[PDB]
Amino acid sequence: TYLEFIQQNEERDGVRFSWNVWPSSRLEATRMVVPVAALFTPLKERPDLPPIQYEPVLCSRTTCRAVLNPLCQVDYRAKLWACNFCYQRNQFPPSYAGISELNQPAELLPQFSSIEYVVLRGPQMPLIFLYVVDTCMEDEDLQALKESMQMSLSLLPPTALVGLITFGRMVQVHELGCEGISKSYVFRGTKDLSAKQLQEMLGPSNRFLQPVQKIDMNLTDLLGELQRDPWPVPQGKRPLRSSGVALSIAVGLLECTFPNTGARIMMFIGGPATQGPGMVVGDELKTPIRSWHDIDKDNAKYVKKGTKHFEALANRAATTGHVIDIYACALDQTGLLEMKCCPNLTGGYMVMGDSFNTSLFKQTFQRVFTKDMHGQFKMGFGGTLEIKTSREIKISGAIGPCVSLNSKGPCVSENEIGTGGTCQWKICGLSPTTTLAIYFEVVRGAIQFVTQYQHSSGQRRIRVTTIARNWADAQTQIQNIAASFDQEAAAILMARLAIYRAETEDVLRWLDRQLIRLCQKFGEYHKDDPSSFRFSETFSLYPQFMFHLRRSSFLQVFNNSPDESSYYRHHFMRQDLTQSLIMIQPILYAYSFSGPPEPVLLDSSSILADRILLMDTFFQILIYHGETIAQWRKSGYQDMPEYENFRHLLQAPVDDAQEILHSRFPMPRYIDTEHGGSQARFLLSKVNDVSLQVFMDHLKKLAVSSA
Amino acid sequence: MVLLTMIARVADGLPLAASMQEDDLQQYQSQAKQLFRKLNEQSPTRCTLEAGAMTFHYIIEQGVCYLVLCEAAFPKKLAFAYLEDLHSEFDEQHGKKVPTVSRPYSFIEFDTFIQKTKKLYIDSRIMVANIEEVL
Amino acid sequence: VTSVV
Amino acid sequence: EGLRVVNLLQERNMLPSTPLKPPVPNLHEDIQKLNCNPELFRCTLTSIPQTQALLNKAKLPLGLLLHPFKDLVQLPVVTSSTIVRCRSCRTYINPFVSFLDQRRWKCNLCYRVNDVPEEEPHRRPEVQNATIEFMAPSEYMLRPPQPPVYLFVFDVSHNAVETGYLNSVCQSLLDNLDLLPGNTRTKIGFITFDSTIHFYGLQESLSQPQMLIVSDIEDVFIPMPENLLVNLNESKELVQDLLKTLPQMFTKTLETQSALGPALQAAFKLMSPTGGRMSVFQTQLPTLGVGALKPREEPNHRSSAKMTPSTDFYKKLALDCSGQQVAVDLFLLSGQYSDLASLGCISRYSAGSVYYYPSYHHQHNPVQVQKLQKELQRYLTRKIGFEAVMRIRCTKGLSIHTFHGNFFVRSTDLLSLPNVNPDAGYAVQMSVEESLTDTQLVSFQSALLYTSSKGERRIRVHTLCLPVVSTLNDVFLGADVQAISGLLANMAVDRSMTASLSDARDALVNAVIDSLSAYRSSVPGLMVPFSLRLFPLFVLALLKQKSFQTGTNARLDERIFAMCQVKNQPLVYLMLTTHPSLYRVDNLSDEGALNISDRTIPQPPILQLSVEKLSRDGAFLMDAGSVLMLWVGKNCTQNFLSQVLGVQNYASIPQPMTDLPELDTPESARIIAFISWLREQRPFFPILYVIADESPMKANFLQNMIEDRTESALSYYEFLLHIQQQVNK
Ligand SMILES: [Zn+2]
Ligand SMILES: [Zn+2]
Repeated sequence: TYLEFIQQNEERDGVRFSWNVWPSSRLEATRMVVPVAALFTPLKERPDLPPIQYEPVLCSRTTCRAVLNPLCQVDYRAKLWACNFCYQRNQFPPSYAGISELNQPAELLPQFSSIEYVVLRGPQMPLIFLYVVDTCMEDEDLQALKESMQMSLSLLPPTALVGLITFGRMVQVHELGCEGISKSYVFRGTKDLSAKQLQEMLGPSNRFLQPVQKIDMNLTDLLGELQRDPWPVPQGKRPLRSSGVALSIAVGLLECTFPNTGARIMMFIGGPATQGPGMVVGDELKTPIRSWHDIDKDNAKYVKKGTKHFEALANRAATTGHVIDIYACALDQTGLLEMKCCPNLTGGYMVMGDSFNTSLFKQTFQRVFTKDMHGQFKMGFGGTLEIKTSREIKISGAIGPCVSLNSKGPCVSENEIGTGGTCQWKICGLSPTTTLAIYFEVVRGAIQFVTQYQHSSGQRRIRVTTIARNWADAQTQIQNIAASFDQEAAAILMARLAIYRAETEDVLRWLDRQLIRLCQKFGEYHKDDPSSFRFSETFSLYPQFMFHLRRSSFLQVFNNSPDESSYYRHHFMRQDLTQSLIMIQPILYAYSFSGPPEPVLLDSSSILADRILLMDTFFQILIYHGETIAQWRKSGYQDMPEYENFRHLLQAPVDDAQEILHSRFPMPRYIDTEHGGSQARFLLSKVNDVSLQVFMDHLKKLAVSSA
Repeated sequence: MVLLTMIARVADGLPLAASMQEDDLQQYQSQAKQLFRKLNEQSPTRCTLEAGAMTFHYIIEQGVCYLVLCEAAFPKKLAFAYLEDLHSEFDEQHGKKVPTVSRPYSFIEFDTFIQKTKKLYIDSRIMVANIEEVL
Repeated sequence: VTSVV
Repeated sequence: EGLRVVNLLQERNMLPSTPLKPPVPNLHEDIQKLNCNPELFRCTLTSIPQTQALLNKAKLPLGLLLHPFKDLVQLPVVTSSTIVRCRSCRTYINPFVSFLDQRRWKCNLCYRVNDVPEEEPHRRPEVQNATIEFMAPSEYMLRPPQPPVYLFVFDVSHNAVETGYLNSVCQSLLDNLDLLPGNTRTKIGFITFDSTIHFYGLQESLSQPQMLIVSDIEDVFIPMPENLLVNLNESKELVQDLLKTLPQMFTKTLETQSALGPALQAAFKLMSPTGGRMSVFQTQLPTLGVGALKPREEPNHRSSAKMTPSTDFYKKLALDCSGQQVAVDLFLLSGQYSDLASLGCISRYSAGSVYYYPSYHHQHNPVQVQKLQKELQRYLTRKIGFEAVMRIRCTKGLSIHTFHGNFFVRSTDLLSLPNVNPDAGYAVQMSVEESLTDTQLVSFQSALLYTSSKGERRIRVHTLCLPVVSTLNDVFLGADVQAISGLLANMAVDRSMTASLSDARDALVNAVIDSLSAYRSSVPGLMVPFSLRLFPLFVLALLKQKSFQTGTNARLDERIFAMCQVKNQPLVYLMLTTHPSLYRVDNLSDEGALNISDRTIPQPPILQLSVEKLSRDGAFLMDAGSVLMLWVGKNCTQNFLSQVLGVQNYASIPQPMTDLPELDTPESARIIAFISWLREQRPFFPILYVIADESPMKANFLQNMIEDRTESALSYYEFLLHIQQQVNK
């Protein structure tokens, strides 16, 4: 079963290809409508593989150096193995002299196509956490932020290093643990500093980065005593908030102290940057923060200059190997658009809300520090992804949270896509859900993913995934290829390409031309007869995924603020397939007396009066009460013991909502609305050129017409 | 915004208490002393005077004038509420000693209450005339 | 600077 | 008295055994009984020469020395609704005006007739007191009276931490926190600095003070708007906790460089909005940032007279402080060269004062430890005036042309005094611009407008009246030898900076030559008038003082600090330092001022400063003003050792002896009575050390024997012989 094949391969290898049978010829490789690409999850969790405390065995060929994998032909009599990439024959290392057929190494068993090694040779480096705290916010917001930071401090490993940087009009770098005084280095938030300058001005641990077990008591007291920025805010003015200099001072601090080691720069902002490099809006309250409409008419003089400042900090932190998180809570826009490259280039998180004093932010912030079945954070640091392919395969590029290492080889393709021109990428921060998208090109086929990263325990680890897909038989080329089409993976991989072009500017024109092309090659139709058009079960859902994608908030940036568009795209560019489909096409469940909860179509015809709907959009959990149920619930029938069945109906969507309102890392916003309610708009906009029915008729007309 | 504050006996313009922090001041402290000289028993008890980019506000209670200067963009509603807080406190503490003192600034130590009241207004967290006509 | 002293 | 002529070669014992009293101006009995106290205001020539030509013939400098803010026994305070002043030259009505129509008074400085306001007018206190204080009205102030603001700036480099000065300074502040002049408006702040600049925030809402490090040395700023300069009354507990914590913060410091300049720039910005007193404590050469100073090699006894500031940074900064009513006091506790010749400018031009503690160390130098403690006690508790201007007026025809002291001379001879302290002395040189043929009396009036520590504008006015004479003899008969010596020392200091030390020394010798040669050409030996019988003695003492001495092992900062004292101390302490009083104190007896109720107070005779007047069989006390040194002879009597020193033999007198014991012997009671009497006559507590033993390698006691010859200077007799050779050349 091809579905069982796709399911078991993502469970084992954390990968999903657009095509599982690849073009064996050059004539069919160029003619592929959707490129051969892979949704790859390097640190995907699975039912307990034993970590292999072995140095990975390598092909003794200079260029290749691939890892011993189940595709290698072995010879247990002659103690030799042949590399499946370069055909080199290798001798086994001394520690493998005793291997036999009835007791062979794990990396050769097919169940271990994806496997993790532990490299224990150097002394382990402590983790590093740098708090960068805005003080230009209301007391209730700041007090809640202080408590959230104090809570996170009680979760950190005893050996991890911590430092504190607070900012407002000035930037303060706190020297922790000084006794009886508590000193800090104050800098103007008006000019930037380089790492070198900051090192000379400031003069394994530091004065500024101390181990938790040595400093957790003093830091807890310091975080407790943090107060507002002492500088008054005159009437009709915004506070002077030097976000750009504070972030650059945090980046420069770690750059000259612990370069090339896992560190987390966690920045908490309560508003936009109003002073200094990186400025997003002026200090005049009469001037609103720029909107998307303000962007398209050149009425935003801070955007391009502010974006450039944070792109320089993003590449600085990513070259050094450090992570940048942005936790932004305010009632107005905060500038995520200009700062998005810091958590995007690094593997950092982007959390946005209305206020730090909510369950939404507090619960989202503590899920950052979720541990696994050993008390260890689900974080990885300094991830180096290296992809080794067969000679017939070349890597076009990657789209996702990563940076290029600019390493060359015969696996690099001239056609670069996203972050291309390399067979190596650095991912400063990965989680078990981090999902990259690697686009390939043809010029059993094999590809090997080698991800070296620093575990939250400090252990150096190497995850090796080796997959193989069949070359299409020449006598049944396009038929075997058509049967191996992953319509869900291809939609997300094409969506990744579409979002990347809009965010680096029409994109809908490219998305339509490929949908129509895919219909003509893999559909069934008589010429100039739209009603004759059919799609096999393999392709039937692709147009619907394409309909919701082109109308989504990922490509229709208006009706949202620029910060919201950058937040939505940020999380889509990192998620696996399952969550990505939910973003593009929210799932809808229906609740009524006439049966158990059932999934229903995202169309206005699903909005019934005697039904409760639960819509999950990934960012939102929405419960809609129909007009009949709304009146029944406004009446008071629930409290009466006669209608305990009406209690089940009102609590059934709430219960199902609670479960997913805990696993999701960016905790979704919860909405309890009904017919006539204001918040019912979110359901009416995701639901229903115009409608899907009209959209399909237009597609069939063009598919059966010109090529 | 920012300002200057003065308390003076209306009869002779004798200064009673003030408060000034620069880091100009000379042109508007002079204009303030002109007003104190002009004010008498027939002057309006509550007034606002326009000084271009700056704006004076005063009240007169018990022969004592409470004057404040601020940039023209400071809320007129808050300028008079600041003068009432000073007047109620000053009249309570020294209201009965005012018509007897003869030294200038016989209540310098009222500086303390002024600046602590002042900081509760320049932090968001009746009549109108021209000062140049009156002078 | 000028003074009355 | 004495119109008699004196031959200095046959006397040689000219120094009187009793203290020198200032000359009485030859005025009418009723005019003189109102004259200003000569400790506050005195002239080099009590008989003013009528013309400039007569003044030039006398070859003596004409000038005034004044101590205007001196602590007084009684001060008449006039609170009049109007200050009566002359309509033309703004002279305050004073006892030396002329009433004619009884409703009209004639100004004694410009002769303009004025009208007396409806407010026996000659019985008014303004006409009965030469020294008086006025309450100033609103026209005498540019802004509301400023509060008291005390900012303390401490060097915390590695050298400074090693000296341990920070401990006693913080302890003195704690002990004297309630004695700081001021009321509830008093503000206080603190800054430490090394290679960076450290502020200190003090809020009752926080567990502990906050140290805010400004590291941008090229671009200093104020890190916090509030809570750096805090109200002392409210935040008393917060200030006290900081003074107890500061000495413990920099114990293991490795910072060796000091950015004094940028720290003073930051301290200036912090005090700019209000003004006040800045107390700077520095221990080494500034070597980092603006105001850095190059090292210099110290001179030895071998280098000739081959002084000035190395930069104008601290002079410019001092002028910026003066404009914002900020005075800067400098405490230099350096063990090596620190270029005081450049650092002193921060205090000269801001009306501050400098204090020098050479080789200060908490363990190794106990004398400087106690000297700093006593000077800090006076410095923190004495009265203070803020944002002060002083004007000095004199009768038409007389013109001040050169000012001396710590201030900034504004246009039209206004003296800007960001602070005024009761221990400061000033000097002025004048000339006869128009012949005084009209009058027979001329007056001099100093007016000090200032803000008291209670926020009250006040004017202190002193008026001096002197007669005018027209003969050379009358000029000489009225000469004040001490005042002339003081003015010449201030002129020789300026000559050192302007020309050289050689020219300064020569002009001091030439002033004695030219004065007595002019006296000679208007009458065998060396003939001087009675009033100038000590003129060569005091000038010789001036030339052997640390300010002008030559062939000594004196170091750069020592000499500059000696000149800073010449420019800043009152006349009496310049005389006490230059020519200390020497007494024999092992044989005291009660012919003393035994009048003071229950105390006897011996009055031993003053001795001439020569080793010939000493004796190995006794003990001698030297009052140098700021210090008392009790030298004990090697063959001293057993009575003095056991009954005064509390010691059984000369060998067991402790090497550094910080003071005498108060034993239960009548000999001890006599010497404690005599020392207590000396100290009550001044306010900076002079430390007494008896450590001057024949072998304590600290017998610089002998350096004050200014009459004896040395390997690099003349004796008093040799000096007299050189004067006579040049007088009749
Ligand atoms: Zn190989
Ligand atoms: Zn006159």
